[PDB]
Amino acid sequence: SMRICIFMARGLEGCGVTKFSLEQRDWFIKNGHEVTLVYAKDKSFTRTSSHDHKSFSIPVILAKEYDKALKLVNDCDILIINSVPATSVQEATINNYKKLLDNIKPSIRVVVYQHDHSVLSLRRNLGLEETVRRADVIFSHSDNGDFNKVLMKEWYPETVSLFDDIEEAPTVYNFQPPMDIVKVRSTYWKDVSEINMNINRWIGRTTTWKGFYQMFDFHEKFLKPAGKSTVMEGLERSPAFIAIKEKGIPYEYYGNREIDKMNLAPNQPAQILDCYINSEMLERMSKSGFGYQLSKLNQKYLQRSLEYTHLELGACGTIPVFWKSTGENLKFRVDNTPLTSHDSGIIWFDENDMESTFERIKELSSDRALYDREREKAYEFLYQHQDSSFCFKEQFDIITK
Ligand SMILES: O=c1ccn([C@@H]2O[C@H](COP(=O)(O)OP(=O)(O)O)[C@@H](O)[C@H]2O)c(=O)[nH]1
Ligand SMILES: [Cl-]
Repeated sequence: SMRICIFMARGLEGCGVTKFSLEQRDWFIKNGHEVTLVYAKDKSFTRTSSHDHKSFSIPVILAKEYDKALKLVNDCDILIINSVPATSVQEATINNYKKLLDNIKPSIRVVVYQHDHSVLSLRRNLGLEETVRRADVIFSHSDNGDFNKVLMKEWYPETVSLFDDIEEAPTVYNFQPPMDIVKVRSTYWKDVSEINMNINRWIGRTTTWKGFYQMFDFHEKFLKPAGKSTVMEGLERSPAFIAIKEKGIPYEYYGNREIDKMNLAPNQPAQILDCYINSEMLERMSKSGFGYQLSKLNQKYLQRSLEYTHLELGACGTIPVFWKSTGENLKFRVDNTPLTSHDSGIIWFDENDMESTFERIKELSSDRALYDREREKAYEFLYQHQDSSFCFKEQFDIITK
């Protein structure tokens, strides 16, 4: 048994990094290790309450509580850094973060996980290079991602000066963001009779690669005309969101305090929720006929990692509807074959044949027995692919190598 310190130096954002950090903590504790979850409070975020953590998470102001921060990070055997300060923090924040890295006990094994994809996101970081150089173990979502192919080669140039050193780049291991899929099912799974087959619920946030435009399109072309309802949760307001109205796309927007105002009846525009509490969404999703996760990252960013919203759909008992090309570009953890090559119960949304996609949805909607068989397959498939029991063990073995 060891002491683990999970550190989110960017702060607790409430999305995938936070989710990963919490699932990571759960796995370590479940496996007999001691864990402290620490996050920089210097920068605040909108979804800090999306996940349950307040009863154990340890906030620290890097710019003003360096001593506190240092004592925390040096009180472990393994330090896991899941995020670094954002480009908008004050000098004291980033300066003290860099000082932390330099003063971490040399004997402590520092593990760095790069949870983001595009360079756009990656460059919005401060001190990532210094973090990578101190790391004893580095993880990324793809061998061909921007982190591996752009930043790493930039920090470790394949062409040195003259009086410097060649310094080979450190090894970067692939990883999948795990979730205790069994735990979610044991808490939210509903009997098929409790599910409203006419509800189509998309979950994510306002970033175009999450595929929200495709959901609006699918609602307009097939779901709305068929008398079905569409709900989209997690779309925060921002310049990207403003583009929706500018394009003339109809929708009704709500906050949690007005969720009871959502019109879930036929012939309505997409109903949008600005932000969601994870547990509340899982409850709503478990009673929804079909869940949608239409992320469409470029192939370079895809290896084996599905996202948490992908896993949540299968885990809570709805029928998962995923972006076809993503399934084609991802490989099954078990045998390394495309996710689409399996009879998984997952409906692979095809933008080039949405008619076929909706036909399958109507088929499952009309036969509760079939519906049940299909989601049991999806649950098992996703469990085999990315449950914490498998993935965190794989990562633990790599970390302790
Ligand atoms: O308003 C929101 C938006 C997202 N999430 C959760 O935050 C995580 C997001 O991780 P994912 O890997 O799906 O994508 P990311 O946000 O990290 O790119 C998932 O557990 C979502 O259910 C949430 O609880 N509330
Ligand atoms: Cl996050």
